[PDB]
Amino acid sequence: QVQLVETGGGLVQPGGSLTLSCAGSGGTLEHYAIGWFRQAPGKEHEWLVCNRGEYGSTVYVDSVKGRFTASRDNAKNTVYLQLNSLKPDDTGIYYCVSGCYSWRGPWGQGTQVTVS
Amino acid sequence: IFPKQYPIINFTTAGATVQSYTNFIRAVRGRLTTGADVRHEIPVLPNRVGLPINQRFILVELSNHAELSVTLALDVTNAYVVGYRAGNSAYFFHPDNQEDAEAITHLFTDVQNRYTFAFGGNYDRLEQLAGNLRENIELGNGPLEEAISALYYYSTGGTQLPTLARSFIICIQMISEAARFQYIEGEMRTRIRYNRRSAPDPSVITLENSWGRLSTAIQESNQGAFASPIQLQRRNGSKFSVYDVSILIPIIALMVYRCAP
Ligand SMILES: [Cl-]
Repeated sequence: QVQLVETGGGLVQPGGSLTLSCAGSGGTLEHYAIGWFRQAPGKEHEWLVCNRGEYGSTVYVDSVKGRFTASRDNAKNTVYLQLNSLKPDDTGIYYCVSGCYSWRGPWGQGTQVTVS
Repeated sequence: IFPKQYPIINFTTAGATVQSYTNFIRAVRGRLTTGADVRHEIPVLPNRVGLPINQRFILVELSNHAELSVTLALDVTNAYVVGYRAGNSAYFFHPDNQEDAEAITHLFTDVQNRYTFAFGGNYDRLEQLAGNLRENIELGNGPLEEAISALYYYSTGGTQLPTLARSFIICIQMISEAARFQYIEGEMRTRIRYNRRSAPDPSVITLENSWGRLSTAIQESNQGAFASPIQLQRRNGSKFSVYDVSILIPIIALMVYRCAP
């Protein structure tokens, strides 16, 4: 059974960067796709990135495109999301799951990102 | 109250027969089509566009001699496997678009663990993962029996990725393609009659590859006639052409929706 723990959340200032980690445990996520979602207060979850392989190319939602970067370290068994040029509207809890563009299923605690 | 219960068609490889397999493929076809839309005697699958999500999927519950159960989710529009469920885990092929991504969220909502493969469910990709082409991969009650077992044990950690891909190619052809093609269904019955495992021949394989094309040619046909012929193969791999609808009727059971009637 493979599971995911989010990390890297923090408080940041406009234009700043931050690095989030989705860490797999009980197996390889190597052949699994890993999505990143975020939820802001009074708002529904929104999809950010779809990281496939290896395998497929990585898909970003236009608003985060070129701002946000996904990467994988295999054998570290972790998917990364490097946040750059953050705005107060990037505020929210960030979740990683195996899935893309749409999610219900468990999240996940998430890791909080605050930009002020 | 909310989660939608999709139709479940049961089949077991244990003590399987030509009769029970035929009955299985008919029930699957029964659920995939009302049979309300027919062009040239061929039932058409529901239009994906404007389709309510309650009508979107059907479930195939697979059981084997080992007494292991595995559930497949089939997209009613293409009659193709979008993923499956074993125990507390569910697994989905990488969706081709955000709407399909949204659609599969209505599937297997009671599992603890939900997974999306980084890869899709098309033959080419599946062939690369398995390390084997369809022509080298055997079909029959034995393989299906084996495929069922491998699907279940993947959560266990008891199935290698290539084996999982191999099992998908098995399941997909023995179910989806059988449903699409009476001919392919007929080729599976023959394995069961004789208790044989055999990899599919060129006649079966090019049917799988041409399915989309045929639906289009049939729905765009002028009083049954094609503008251009479509090339198919004999069991021996030799080519032959289909110029019209009449020749396909004994062959293809279901068509993907192309145009309105
Ligand atoms: Cl793919």
